[PDB]
Amino acid sequence: KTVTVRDLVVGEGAPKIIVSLMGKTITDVKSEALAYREADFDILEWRVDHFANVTTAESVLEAAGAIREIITDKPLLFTFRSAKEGGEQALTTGQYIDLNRAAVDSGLVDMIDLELFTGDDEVKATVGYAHQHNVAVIMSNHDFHKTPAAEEIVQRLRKMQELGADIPKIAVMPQTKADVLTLLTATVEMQERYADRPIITMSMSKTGVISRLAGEVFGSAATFGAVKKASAPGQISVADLRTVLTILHQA
Amino acid sequence: KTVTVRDLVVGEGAPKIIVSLMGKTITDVKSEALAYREADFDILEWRVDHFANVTTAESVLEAAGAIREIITDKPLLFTFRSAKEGGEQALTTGQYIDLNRAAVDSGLVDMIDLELFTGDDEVKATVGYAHQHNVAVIMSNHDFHKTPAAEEIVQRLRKMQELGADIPKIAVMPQTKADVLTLLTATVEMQERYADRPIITMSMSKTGVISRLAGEVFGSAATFGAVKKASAPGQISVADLRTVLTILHQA
Ligand SMILES: O=C(O)[C@]1(O)C[C@@H](O)[C@@H](O)[C@H](O)C1
Ligand SMILES: O=C(O)[C@]1(O)C[C@@H](O)[C@@H](O)[C@H](O)C1
Ligand code: NI
Ligand code: NI
Ligand code: NI
Ligand code: NI
Ligand code: NI
Ligand code: NI
Repeated sequence: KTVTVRDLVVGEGAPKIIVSLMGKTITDVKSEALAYREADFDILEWRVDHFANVTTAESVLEAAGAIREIITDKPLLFTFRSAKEGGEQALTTGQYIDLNRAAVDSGLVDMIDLELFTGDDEVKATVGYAHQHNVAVIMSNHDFHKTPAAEEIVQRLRKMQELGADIPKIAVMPQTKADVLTLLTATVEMQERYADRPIITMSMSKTGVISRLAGEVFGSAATFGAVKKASAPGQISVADLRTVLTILHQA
Repeated sequence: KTVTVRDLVVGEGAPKIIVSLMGKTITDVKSEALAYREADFDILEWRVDHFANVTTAESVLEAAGAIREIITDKPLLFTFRSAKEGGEQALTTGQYIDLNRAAVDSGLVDMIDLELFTGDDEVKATVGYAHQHNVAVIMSNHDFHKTPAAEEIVQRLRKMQELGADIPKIAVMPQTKADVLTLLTATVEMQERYADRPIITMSMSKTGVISRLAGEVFGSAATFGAVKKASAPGQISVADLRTVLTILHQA
């Protein structure tokens, strides 16, 4: 039903706020962590794919340690988003799995993101590896250009559950207003008929913004907001996001 | 596809906020108007079915006059919601039509609400009469038991346009979460396929609250908020409503 990471219970109450941190170097990461330190969010996602030379595990881990030193009371989600799913760089399957297992081993991260389309064998063994070390797994899938049919969105979320994800996650891009409703339809069907754990769903862009606010009623356990003044289309600031989620929760 | 009521342009920018004033006597009506001066909304709906002496035209017009003396800078919408459609009192078709014609004649109201299923002939004649006096017509339909199929909702909104409504309006009750999406789908399809003027849609109760907040993206031009108490299930406090509409508008 719920997933507890530290003191945070995902799948209960108002949806949780995730913010993404991007830095190319340890200095960039430190600067961002310091700017994020006082902001009101629940989970810090480190977008590792923006970091240079990720194949040097030690550099990555030094940066993870730096984040933990600065942001000490928020769960840390380690996410290498591959270029094929909108990320900044690509790694071989072996390198990607090695990177994630190194994060797990470090004891510095509370959760890792694993992409559904990495491959069943590798994904499932790494979920097992993360669990042995008390690290939670968000399994993810993204389509930055379009919205698949509701039935296919549900299928992907169900597959993530079958592969052992603690929290299935899907983000899709609407081309029309109807696509936003398609994503919400999939969220409702999944949460009502198949889900046995928290799920995260979102429809990107300004058009899909309602998907970031309607999680409590339709079934999304978390959403993403921005800390920076200058954000992107559909990225509500964390203070405003907290304001709206609280209004809906207390209504 | 816009309607101008005083300086307010409905169908443009963020959705407009309507609040309902409910008072039994002229004394209650004046007291509520005073309180409502301290709320932030765009259109004042007077729910005439809450008024006790509705069959005495002179009392009704005195009450309307009192509202106008207190709330001078907001368009006034005259609405007798029939018991049949979720209101507080029932009237014969003739009494209902004459009440609205009396409101039109007074020169005190900017808009009247006419229920779609009152009867085609009566509705068409009353719309013509309103227009002769430069009074706008919100044509309405309510289902407090269920959410008809999306196509039926669309056909009712289309019919309202055919009968000459300035702003078609429909409120339905969800029995499930998917029903909320059905209402939003009908809003989009009406907007895409047939709307040549603003429309107002809402899924009632707490379950449908998101429908009252997402009008800018899906096509609803106005939304109802509560000042002290709700005039229908699902309305949230007017200050919180404006806050959410603004955050979404800037997203
Ligand atoms: O990383 C994702 O899954 C995001 O959905 C990508 C993009 O949509 C951002 O605007 C979101 O804040 C987060
Ligand atoms: O907000 C609603 O659901 C309403 O039912 C909408 C409209 O019918 C108004 O006349 C009511 O006072 C409230
Ligand atoms: Ni609470
Ligand atoms: Ni170990
Ligand atoms: Ni396990
Ligand atoms: Ni593509
Ligand atoms: Ni604006
Ligand atoms: Ni006249």
